[PDB]
Amino acid sequence: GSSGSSGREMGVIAAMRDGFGFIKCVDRDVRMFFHFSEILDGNQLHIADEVEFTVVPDMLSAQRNHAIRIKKLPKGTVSFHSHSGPSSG
Repeated sequence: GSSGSSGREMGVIAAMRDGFGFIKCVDRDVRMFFHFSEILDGNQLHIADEVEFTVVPDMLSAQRNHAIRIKKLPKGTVSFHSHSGPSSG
């Protein structure tokens, strides 16, 4: 409760590689490379798990956007129609 942080985006996990993963935004068609350090929020993410992050273009690197303090959102808050890709493999 020190600084005010507004403007958070939600997305579904597209990958959880051993060490990292991806978060497909509902509005954007690109993943958001994240680290297994912001998930400290408390929640074992999983394939297709809604999450909330502030994200920022940074100040020093004046570039790249990373998701900080990753908090898994409950079922109900997020929701959006998505397509499926039926094809073994």
